[PDB]
Amino acid sequence: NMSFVKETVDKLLKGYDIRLRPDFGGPPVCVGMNIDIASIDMVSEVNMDYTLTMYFQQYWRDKRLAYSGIPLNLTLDNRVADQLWVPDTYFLNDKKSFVHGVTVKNRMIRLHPDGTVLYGLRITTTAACMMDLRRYPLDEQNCTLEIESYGYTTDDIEFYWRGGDKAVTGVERIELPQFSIVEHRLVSRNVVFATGAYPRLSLSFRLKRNIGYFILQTYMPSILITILSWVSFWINYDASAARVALGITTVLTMTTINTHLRETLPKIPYVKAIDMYLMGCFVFVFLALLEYAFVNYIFFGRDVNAIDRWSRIVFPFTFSLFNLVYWLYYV
Amino acid sequence: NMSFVKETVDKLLKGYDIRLRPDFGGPPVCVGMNIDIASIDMVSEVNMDYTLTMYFQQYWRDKRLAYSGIPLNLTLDNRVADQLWVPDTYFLNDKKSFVHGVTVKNRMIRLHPDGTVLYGLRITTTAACMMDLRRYPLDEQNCTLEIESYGYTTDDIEFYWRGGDKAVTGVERIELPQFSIVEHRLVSRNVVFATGAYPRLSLSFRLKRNIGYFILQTYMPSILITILSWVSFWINYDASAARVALGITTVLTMTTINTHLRETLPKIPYVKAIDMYLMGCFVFVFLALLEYAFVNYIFFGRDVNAIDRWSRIVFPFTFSLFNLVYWLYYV
Amino acid sequence: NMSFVKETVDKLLKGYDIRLRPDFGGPPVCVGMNIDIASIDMVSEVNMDYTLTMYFQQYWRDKRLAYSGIPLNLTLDNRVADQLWVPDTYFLNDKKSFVHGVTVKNRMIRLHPDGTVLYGLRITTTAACMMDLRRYPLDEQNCTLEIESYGYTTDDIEFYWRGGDKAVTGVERIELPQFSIVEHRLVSRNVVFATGAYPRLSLSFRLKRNIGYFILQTYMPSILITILSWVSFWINYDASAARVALGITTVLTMTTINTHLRETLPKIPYVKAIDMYLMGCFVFVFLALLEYAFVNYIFFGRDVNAIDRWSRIVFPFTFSLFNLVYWLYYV
Amino acid sequence: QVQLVESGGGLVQGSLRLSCAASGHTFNYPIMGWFRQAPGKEREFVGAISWSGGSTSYADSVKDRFTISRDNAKNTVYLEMNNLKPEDTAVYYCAAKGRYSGGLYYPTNYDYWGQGTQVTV
Amino acid sequence: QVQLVESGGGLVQGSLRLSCAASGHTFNYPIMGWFRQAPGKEREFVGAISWSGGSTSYADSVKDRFTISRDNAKNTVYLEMNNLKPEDTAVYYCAAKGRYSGGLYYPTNYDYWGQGTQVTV
Amino acid sequence: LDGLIAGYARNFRPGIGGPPVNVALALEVASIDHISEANMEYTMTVFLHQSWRDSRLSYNHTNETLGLDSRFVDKLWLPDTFIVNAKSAWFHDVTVENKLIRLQPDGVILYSIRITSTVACDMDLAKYPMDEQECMLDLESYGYSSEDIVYYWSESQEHIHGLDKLQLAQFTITSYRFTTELMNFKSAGQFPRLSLHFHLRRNRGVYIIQSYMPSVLLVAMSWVSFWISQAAVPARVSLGITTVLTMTTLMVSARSSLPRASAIKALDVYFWICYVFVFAALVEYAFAHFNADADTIDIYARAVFPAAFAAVNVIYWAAYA
Amino acid sequence: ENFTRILDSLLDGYDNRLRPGFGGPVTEVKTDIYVTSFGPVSDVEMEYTMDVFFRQTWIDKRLKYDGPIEILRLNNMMVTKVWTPDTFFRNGKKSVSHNMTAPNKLFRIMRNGTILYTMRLTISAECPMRLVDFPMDGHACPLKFGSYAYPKSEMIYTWTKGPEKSVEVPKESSSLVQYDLIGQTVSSETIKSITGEYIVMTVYFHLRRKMGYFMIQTYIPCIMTVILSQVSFWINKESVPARTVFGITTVLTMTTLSISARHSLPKVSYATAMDWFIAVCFAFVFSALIEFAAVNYFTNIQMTSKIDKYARILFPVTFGAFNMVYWVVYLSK
Ligand SMILES: *[C@@H]1O[C@H](CO)[C@@H](O[C@@H]2O[C@H](CO)[C@@H](O[C@@H]3O[C@H](CO[C@H]4O[C@H](CO)[C@@H](O)[C@H](O)[C@@H]4O)[C@@H](O)[C@H](O[C@H]4O[C@H](CO)[C@@H](O)[C@H](O)[C@@H]4O)[C@@H]3O)[C@H](O)[C@H]2NC(C)=O)[C@H](O)[C@H]1NC(C)=O
Ligand SMILES: *[C@@H]1O[C@H](CO)[C@@H](O[C@@H]2O[C@H](CO)[C@@H](O[C@@H]3O[C@H](CO[C@H]4O[C@H](CO)[C@@H](O)[C@H](O)[C@@H]4O)[C@@H](O)[C@H](O[C@H]4O[C@H](CO)[C@@H](O)[C@H](O)[C@@H]4O)[C@@H]3O)[C@H](O)[C@H]2NC(C)=O)[C@H](O)[C@H]1NC(C)=O
Ligand SMILES: *[C@@H]1O[C@H](CO)[C@@H](O)[C@H](O)[C@H]1NC(C)=O
Ligand SMILES: NCCc1c[nH]cn1
Ligand SMILES: NCCc1c[nH]cn1
Repeated sequence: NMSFVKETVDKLLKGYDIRLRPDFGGPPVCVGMNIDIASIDMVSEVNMDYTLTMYFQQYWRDKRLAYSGIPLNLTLDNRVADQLWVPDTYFLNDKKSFVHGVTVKNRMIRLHPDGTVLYGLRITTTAACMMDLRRYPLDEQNCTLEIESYGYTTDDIEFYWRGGDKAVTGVERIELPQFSIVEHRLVSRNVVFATGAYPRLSLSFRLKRNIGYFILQTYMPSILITILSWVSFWINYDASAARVALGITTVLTMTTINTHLRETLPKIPYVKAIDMYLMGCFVFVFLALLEYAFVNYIFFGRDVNAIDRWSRIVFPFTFSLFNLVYWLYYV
Repeated sequence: NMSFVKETVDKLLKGYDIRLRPDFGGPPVCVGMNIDIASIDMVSEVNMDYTLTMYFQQYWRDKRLAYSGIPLNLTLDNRVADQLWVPDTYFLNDKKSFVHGVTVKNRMIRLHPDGTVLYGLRITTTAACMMDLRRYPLDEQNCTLEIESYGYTTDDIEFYWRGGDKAVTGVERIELPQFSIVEHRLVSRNVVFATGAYPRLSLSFRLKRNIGYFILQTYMPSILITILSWVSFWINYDASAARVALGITTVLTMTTINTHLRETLPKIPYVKAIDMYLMGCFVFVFLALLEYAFVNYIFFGRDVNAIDRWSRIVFPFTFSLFNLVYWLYYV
Repeated sequence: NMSFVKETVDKLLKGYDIRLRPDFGGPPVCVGMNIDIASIDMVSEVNMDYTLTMYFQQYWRDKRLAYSGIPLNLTLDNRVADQLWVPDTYFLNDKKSFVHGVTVKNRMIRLHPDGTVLYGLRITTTAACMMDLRRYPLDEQNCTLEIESYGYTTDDIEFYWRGGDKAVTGVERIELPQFSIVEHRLVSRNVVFATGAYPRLSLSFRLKRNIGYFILQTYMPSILITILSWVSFWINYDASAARVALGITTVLTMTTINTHLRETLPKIPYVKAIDMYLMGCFVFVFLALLEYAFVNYIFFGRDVNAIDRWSRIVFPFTFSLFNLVYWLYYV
Repeated sequence: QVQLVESGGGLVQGSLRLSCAASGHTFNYPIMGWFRQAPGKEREFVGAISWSGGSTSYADSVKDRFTISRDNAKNTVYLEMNNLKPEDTAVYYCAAKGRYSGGLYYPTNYDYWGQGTQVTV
Repeated sequence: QVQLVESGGGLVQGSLRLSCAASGHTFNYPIMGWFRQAPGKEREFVGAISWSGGSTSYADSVKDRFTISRDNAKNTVYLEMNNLKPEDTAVYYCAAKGRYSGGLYYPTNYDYWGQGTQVTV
Repeated sequence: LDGLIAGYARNFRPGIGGPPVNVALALEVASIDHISEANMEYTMTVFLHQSWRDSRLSYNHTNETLGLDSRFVDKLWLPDTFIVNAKSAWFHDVTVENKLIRLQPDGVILYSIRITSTVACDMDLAKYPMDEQECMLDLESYGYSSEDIVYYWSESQEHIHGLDKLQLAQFTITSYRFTTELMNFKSAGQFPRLSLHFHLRRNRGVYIIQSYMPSVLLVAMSWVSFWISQAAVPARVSLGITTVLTMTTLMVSARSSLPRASAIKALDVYFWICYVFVFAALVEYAFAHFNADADTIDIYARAVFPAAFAAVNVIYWAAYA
Repeated sequence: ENFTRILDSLLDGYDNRLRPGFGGPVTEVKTDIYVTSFGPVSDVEMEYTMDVFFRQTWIDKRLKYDGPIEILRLNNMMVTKVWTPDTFFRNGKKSVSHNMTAPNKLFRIMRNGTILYTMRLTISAECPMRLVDFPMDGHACPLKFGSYAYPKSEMIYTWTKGPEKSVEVPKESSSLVQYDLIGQTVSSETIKSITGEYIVMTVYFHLRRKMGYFMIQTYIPCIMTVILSQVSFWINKESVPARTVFGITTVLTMTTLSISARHSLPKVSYATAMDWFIAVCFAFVFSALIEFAAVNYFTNIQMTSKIDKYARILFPVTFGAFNMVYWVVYLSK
């Protein structure tokens, strides 16, 4: 019965004008969206973007494509999409995106007897996500995907999440090592520009950075170097070579840790939480060496045990205060 | 009434010659430009370029496309653009640019009954921006986008900013961490080449680098190392191991800071402000060690307290002078 | 009069065979070249290439395109180029090149009543440039662009620089931070291959590296570390900890400077000038520590002031000799 | 989730300083707009400021008359209403705009509306 | 915003050194051009120099006669007019060219014109 | 030939509205490169062979198979096979499109394409570098459900897989497996999936010994201070601080050469085991120097710390191997 | 239409989907390669880039013409209208056909029907390497190309000139940085697959790495460092801080050198020759500090040295012995 199906489809496309939306000049065409999230491959702080792979499905009725006498849904080769009207959907905050092309264009067209068109695409998109790194790496980010009609206003087209809160599937599949997905939300609104009002759908995720890596890699070495710096205060004040060596070397160790670290992050003009911590730790170890200079300055140069004894208590206590204030402010 | 609209549009394009501009052989076609700045994604000192995303709209009248008996503006599928004349607009200082293509070519065509064509594109461009880094990182840059007709002279085409000072929107949207947009300006002029005079529109931005990151990351460590170097002058002159160790280690710390730093910047042949500062700080810490050599040279080897006492005052005072001159010259 | 112009152009292209060059079977077609250099974006030592942006114009007569009764030059939409014969020009030493495509293919076609075709392209090319880095960074390079006919021999096509020494414009626009353009030259010759003799045009530039950056970044730190190493010779020979610490630390500082440095350059098997300098400086600081071992070996272990006194003179003098020979050989 | 409290609506004929104090997720809503509602008339654009950068724009009526700026420390925006006129008699409202929420001028693009200081002159 | 002051217009029949001192945003205007205006005739290209690099070009009339160069320290350009001729009798002007402002030869491409030293021989 | 194309329905699968089309699949893995644990991906080049029967293309004018080029590919209907876990993929078009069509007289079609694909592979780096990873290559129809297209591994797949001939720089293919998941059950319905599972084991890391061994002797170098006398205050302090300085360089320089993904790997765990030991050695002298104002602490540290490091090595190596 | 009719007649009744001599004798395609440039060889990726003038010559009697001229040098777009061999590179990873400013394809038809079809291609091909002697190693990077769909019974490949003359790599064309092209070997093979049995033409480029770079950057500083560690032997035993600082910082210097060499080193499981040299040099520096530990411990228990006297001689000799063993094993072969 392949000649009959071929005839029916040929008839559908005979005189079909791709230039005109369904119901041109009439009420807007309602387009239902449905996303299946395959993956979020990457999240980049330095590039302020993320990479998403998804199955993007669009659902609308085109009465020009209605067919009778066939009680099936016709799955057609993806090349038929070039002979049909499709919505002019784009991702307003995308940086670079493509439809996968192996072994064929990852595209689907399914027609229904009533003229419903189910148009599916498999898309990888790099999309902008401005991040607030003031609390980094104890930060929570809101990365969105903004879906809009490019040229058709709300007079001509309308979007909705098909299935409401179930329109987006596969959020459980997202496996980012550095983030957990706390929540996702679906929004619908109209956005006004100089050229008119346009339909908008917004998918957003709340990403929460896992602290564990940073505690061990950046925070703990810093804490141990700062504590190490305090050993000087228990060393004899006559051991000038030993105590000056300890002060300098710890300072220089703190510089090597800092500079190495800075190859991992974007060139932001503001203070991250980690920058504030490392700057605090640097100041502590610097003051520990300066403490010896004061002891050195008056013992030989002009109580000495008293100044050391105060340092033995005041430095760890101040570091405890510093940590308390820091971790309360940021956690 | 879709057959009537289809007929009208078919009639418009019947015998339409894309090769000939509107009013060929007559007065120039006036093309109004209008930009909506979506984002400035990146600014690169090393590549001397920036990346802009915008909605680029062109506005002109083509009397060949005038239609009667339809009191609507026709929004057409973007593929109709291939059957129309459009201006041969290009970005003279662009390095790499593309029209976004997902899910369709991010392109709009809107016709008006009087033959006005509204042609919109969503473009991402990497565009050249020669930067003067003599004051880096206290610098102000002028990055431009130069818009020109490729092949049509001012005999054949003319550009204007449609809306004057409102032709460019979305400057408030630009969120570059490392820069603030101080100002934008719109210019119109004619540019003469060997092949004739061409219309030009220029959009420029004044970018001001935020100092905050650099004070903390590069300036403050340098200041603290230089101050640290001075501790030597308060140490006993008999503590040869201690004082020589302090001098060298600080020098070596200053080298590690310098070399790490240099992976962030372009290979410019001139002195940035930060290069001048780091070179000054290196000289200070180097002179502090050489100061000890002089003390060392005459105490043992051949007043000693006098030379140290002068160093205790002259070095911090000279560094204060150095900083005063530096920060006045550059701020 | 647009129907008349449309008719004329249609007539020109009716039965036009793109496969056959103008004057096929007759004397060669003379093609005049003309370049407007927009930019040289990048010069890479590591990739041994450079990136050029230019307006590339070709000038020839095709008697098949001659038209009468229109006293104008016809500027046609760039898509007409696909219906015309054009030369099969390529860049023999290019690595990767493209014609800019936004908002349209940056291409021009201008016809003249006598059948002269003016074909212009805006091209960005990455082109090979083998560099002699033996004198780096005091080197002068000769980077060329080699322009040739791919398939047509000099029996079928000939190239010339249109305007002679003025055929290439915009050399003053080139703004490479790391290089100055000393000179450019235009050459014309025939190049013989197994498949025959082909026309060649060669555009070359003489690039001169600016020394200033390298003096401050690599040479001066090296000089100061080497001088610093000599301080040891004025220190008391009983200060074993101090003098051994100074020797080692300077050596290690010289290693950190060297290894950091090597991330900026290609993996060449030969000695650059800078490699020779850094290797010399390493040897000096190494000999300074070995000098102390000799002093150490005989004072305690078995004149001591005499050996130091000779070192105080011989080391700076040898470094002066080393620098004299080096900078004379290379500057 | 943004909360906006506005204050400093006095009476003049004169220079005035409206203030607008924000709290909550202000990062997601980088733009603050000033509107004003005369009795009867539609809500009308006055000006807008980006929190980050202070990129400013004004309606013609208030161009070179009013001046907006901010301080990111307090999360506060101010409309400095200099050279007042009897046309400038309205309920001035503050509002927050999302990053991708459309044109500055259109009040329907804005989500979180301040109370609205009445200002009469 | 560039200011150009030219000086050193003397009288010969001979070697002469015109100088051209720039001040302001010279970075945005990397090219300096020399023009000359004879009484009556149109403004005529003489030569041009890039501030950065000193890439030079000359009109045929003055090719191998005149020589331009600069010093970036003072922000100064000089036309070294050697081997003078009675054709070289004009108001010599200095001008600044924008980076993307077109061909060297065309005075309409230039924005900031010096006063213009008269030179007669 | 040409007459077949004229009456050929390209938009429709063979036997539409009938039994599903059987598609035989075979793989010839040419090479596996760019196995990046930082990006959680690997690059694979394969010769994908698809075999199916189309009665519309059956011919009887000859008994010889028709060897057609890539031009004829666009004319015929093709299964919409795609790689599920592919981040990016493309065809090789030099010097022509690497496609071939073999049309048997019965109607069986042999469709072979040479494609290079970057395939995502989730890697658990908990045991890194002593880790074994399993990567997959999922293949299924994009739009046609089980009612239209059914995939099965051809009998020839067992012989021309080519995985044995592969030589990987940092891994060894310990085992490979071909699996058929009949019911993927996507949104559109049931989709048969053919998946190739190959297990990758890091090649008994010796470059890791190039990193492990320096840490092993650094903590041994810290123990050298114990044999040094208590009077040598500058010497023991300098040895302690430099070892910490040296250890810090070793730990952080690895991160430059290691993936930046936030995960606690076994290589990291060993570094902090070494880090605390050298840290403990320096603070051990602090007690020894302070309590001097004896060598018993030094004597205890001269044996407890070497024994403690041996004990923690046994716990570490046994758990991760 | 003197030549337009000739071209139309040849294209008329011509099917590009059928090879010349279809159903009869095999189509013999003669190929020669002119290497314009030999691009960089990536040891980390085990790939090399190369730009060539890939020329293919064959006879098609369907395109023979009778006329005044003997050779028809046609436009590059004529290629799509005629049959061309489906040659592909088996080990090629990413190959690009240049398109500036026109498709870089040559197409000439002789009177007898001989066709010369050349194309400028940039080829990135797999070059597996055995980096056990790195950097004193040499590799043979091959280039295997053959038909993708036509087996031996349908099409065969031959070298147009002699096997030595078919591939021409000028010395100036050598763009290698750290390698030297010793020579090239040209061979033709035959492989089998499920599709059929195919003719494969292979070109092997024998590349020899130049060790000048690694000698100055890595070997010399390491040799200087270990010699510097041995200096502490000549230092008096009483200067405990001086010798202790000497040993610890030389280890620190060795770590910096070893870390720096890692960035250039490709990531392979097997240790390279340079890795062994660095590791052994690391042991010598470590052993130097251990030597002082024995000296200090022994003199304090008893509280010039016999350990020092032997160390002053044995340590320089045993490192020299290692160098002779190391260099002879690797610098040879
Ligand atoms: C990351 O950050 C973004 C913002 O940048 C957050 O997105 C916001 O999400 C909230 C919901 O959580 C959105 O609020 C909703 O807006 C809808 C838009 O309505 C517009 O259009 C209708 C006409 O169609 C108009 O009538 C209306 O005035 C608006 O112009 C509202 O319709 C919603 O209202 C519903 O809920 C409210 C209660 O909240 C009820 O009172 C209503 O009756 C109705 O049921 C709702 O207010 C907000 O618009 C989004 N902002 C943007 C810019 O899109 C993301 O949520 C955040 N991500 C995470 C994970 O938190
Ligand atoms: C970054 O740097 C660029 C330059 O590289 C700056 O661009 C310049 O901007 C200024 C304005 O700020 C431009 O000056 C204006 O030029 C207009 C064009 O005039 C040309 O064309 C007309 C014919 O159309 C000729 O008659 C004329 O001689 C010129 O050839 C003028 O029309 C303008 O004149 C108006 O303003 C002046 C006062 O400034 C009045 O005296 C006039 O009456 C009139 O009202 C004006 O002179 C300049 O041309 C631009 N240069 C280039 C190369 O484009 C950017 O502004 C800068 N960015 C920032 C943020 O500062
Ligand atoms: C067709 O496919 C089914 C399902 O995979 C399989 O069971 C059957 O054996 C196949 N038939 C042939 C002839 O391969
Ligand atoms: N779809 C948004 C189109 C636009 C943006 N700006 C103006 N018009
Ligand atoms: N549209 C500028 C074309 C050009 C530049 N140079 C020569 N011709």
